[PDB]
Amino acid sequence: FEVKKWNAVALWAWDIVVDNCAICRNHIMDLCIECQANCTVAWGVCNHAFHFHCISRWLKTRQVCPLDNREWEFQ
Amino acid sequence: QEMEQTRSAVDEDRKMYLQAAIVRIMKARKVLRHNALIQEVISQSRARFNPSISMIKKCIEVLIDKQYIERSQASADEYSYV
Amino acid sequence: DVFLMIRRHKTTIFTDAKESSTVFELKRIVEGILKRPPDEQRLYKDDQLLDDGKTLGECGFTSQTARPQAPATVGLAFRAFEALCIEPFSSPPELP
Amino acid sequence: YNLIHLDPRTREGFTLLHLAVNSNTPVDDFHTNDVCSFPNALVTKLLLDCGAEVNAVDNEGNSALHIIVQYNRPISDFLTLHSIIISLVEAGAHTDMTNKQNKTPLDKSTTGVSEILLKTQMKMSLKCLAARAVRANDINYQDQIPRTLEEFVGFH
Amino acid sequence: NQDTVIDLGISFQIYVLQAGAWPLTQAPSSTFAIPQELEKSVQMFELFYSQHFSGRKLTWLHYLCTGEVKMNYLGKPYVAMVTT
Amino acid sequence: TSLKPRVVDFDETWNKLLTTIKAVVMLEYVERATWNDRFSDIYALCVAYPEPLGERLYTETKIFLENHVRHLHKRVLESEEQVLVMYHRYWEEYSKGADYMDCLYRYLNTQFIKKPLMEIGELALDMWRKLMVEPLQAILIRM
Amino acid sequence: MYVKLISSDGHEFIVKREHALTSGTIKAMLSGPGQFAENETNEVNFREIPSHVLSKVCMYFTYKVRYTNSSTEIPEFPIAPEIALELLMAANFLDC
Ligand SMILES: [Zn+2]
Ligand SMILES: [Zn+2]
Ligand SMILES: [Zn+2]
Repeated sequence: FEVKKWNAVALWAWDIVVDNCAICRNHIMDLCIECQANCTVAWGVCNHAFHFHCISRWLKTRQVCPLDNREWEFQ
Repeated sequence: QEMEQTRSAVDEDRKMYLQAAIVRIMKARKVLRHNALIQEVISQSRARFNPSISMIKKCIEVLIDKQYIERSQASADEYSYV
Repeated sequence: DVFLMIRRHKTTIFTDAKESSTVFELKRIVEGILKRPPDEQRLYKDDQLLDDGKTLGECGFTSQTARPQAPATVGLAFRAFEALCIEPFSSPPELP
Repeated sequence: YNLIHLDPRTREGFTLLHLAVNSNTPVDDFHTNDVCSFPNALVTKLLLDCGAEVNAVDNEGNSALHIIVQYNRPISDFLTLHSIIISLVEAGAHTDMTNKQNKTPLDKSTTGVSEILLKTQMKMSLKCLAARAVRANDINYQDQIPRTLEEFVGFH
Repeated sequence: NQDTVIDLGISFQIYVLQAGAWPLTQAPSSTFAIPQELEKSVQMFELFYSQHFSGRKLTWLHYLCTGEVKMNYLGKPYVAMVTT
Repeated sequence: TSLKPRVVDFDETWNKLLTTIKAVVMLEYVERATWNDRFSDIYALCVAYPEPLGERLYTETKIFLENHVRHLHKRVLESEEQVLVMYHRYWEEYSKGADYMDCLYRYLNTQFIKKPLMEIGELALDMWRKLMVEPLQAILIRM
Repeated sequence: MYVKLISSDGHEFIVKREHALTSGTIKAMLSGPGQFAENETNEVNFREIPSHVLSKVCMYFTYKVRYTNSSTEIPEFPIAPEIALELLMAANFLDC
């Protein structure tokens, strides 16, 4: 079997391994909810990248990753 | 089913936008009463959805758990940040 | 994929081949690019002959061994088989 | 073009394009702090297609690419970081240069995203690999290579 | 423009779409394998997209793309086209 | 020998190069071994110690092209009846010759000319423009 | 489709034409009267570079043709300490 002519659709996205800041549920290109009206990105050892303000507030609350039970560590 | 999925995605985006609006207003004011904050949130989001008061109060209740907005020690009507 | 440096005296040949293939394909490639009948090509990989039907992945060199950077040497000979007289490369000039 | 062909270098050696790709470029605290943000993807491209030497060297040794790949806001400012690295590389930047500390732009890349973008745009050549092997092995190349290639080993 | 002559065996027309702009997503967990007769085309387009529009990853949507088929066993009654 | 920068005699190497580039730009036959040897000659001329003979090679090539285009121009003017056919034939020959010259002089174009000046293919086309068509522009246009 | 690369020390390295067109000098040598050799072999006579450096640049032709997309990672190219400064001039001459 073979295909004489084909039509396809592709959803291009940035090659970054992290997609969204899972605190404010905002994309990382724009600013955090605290930061929309008036920012850097904080990574983690567990490949968890979130907004700097969101990470600061979260670590002010507790030293637990928002997704899994791991101790938060800077980069 | 897809219509219901879209009408629930609009609710989720509505909740996120309400939380963002509450945080922005409480960072532009740093203190507001409940009766004024609800009206300010409604007035800010009018080009988009008209938000039901239950949704704004649920968002302002769940932002307390995230400590973005906190109730002042004088009364629960007053609001502040931390 | 597996990359090979098939040597025959001076005439050195760089050939890509697949692991899931036989030395039949290798012989056909070398006779096509050497203009020789496809029966006198006798490979002498590490001085030991190999069967004409067995796959070259089982012959001793794998994909992780005969990488493009350093292809595995496969000596060659033709019927007059001829003695293996693979000439070595030029001597590098002493030390850095 | 008239300015960029005067080779305007600051006191640290930054040419007019090192600053346009530098995060630590002084923007005035007055109303220029809003509109004028550096690094700028449009200023860099304008300088590049107006004739800027993309392989210009800082007095520290860093090229125009050793500075953009040190950018400390990669994911927040991807569009600026992406478009500058695209502009430099396809505008003639040599993505293997070593500064006076003998560090490639990948070595002087304090960011995983910058490393990914540069490795996507890094075109390999045997001249670069051979020059890297000559420099790393401390081979005395003076008076044994083309004079134009002495510089090529020099920035490796 | 490539060095070797590329025999796609296809008239490849694609719609490259922004991930965040379009309301589309890879919600199904289907592990659909790309057909081998057009896997060459998809690999060539992956290479082209990496070459020109670098820094971007492609998440192909296999349930919104259609194409014609060849009926070499059904009896060759003209042609037909369905989705992948 | 090897690719180490030698001290080459410009006269003999340039005479050999003159022979091969005359036979190239005239679309005559040169041995493939000779062509691959004059790549080495070009490299040696563009690298040699104590002074890189790149600018001298460029100037000598420009002078040879000027003389060749002037010779073609004089022959074409001599053939006044078939000026048009002669221009077409010698333009085909000189276009292929300029292409093969930009191929043979790739080291000059990539290492000396681009690092100002103009490449040998561009130089040959410019010499043809300024010495073959521009002088006898009126004859070509009228015919 | 298979070009021959004769070295200075006699050695004749046969590599694919697509492989050996990644070097500007070989692309120029096969563009012109050098293409008029035919015989399907399209040989080039490198009277300058010795056998080991020509072997290394042929292995680099293979290495670059293989790892040109760089989907995940390109493994290091093993330049010997003695072969460098002689492969550097070779890679400059060939414009690799
Ligand atoms: Zn922020
Ligand atoms: Zn956030
Ligand atoms: Zn985590």
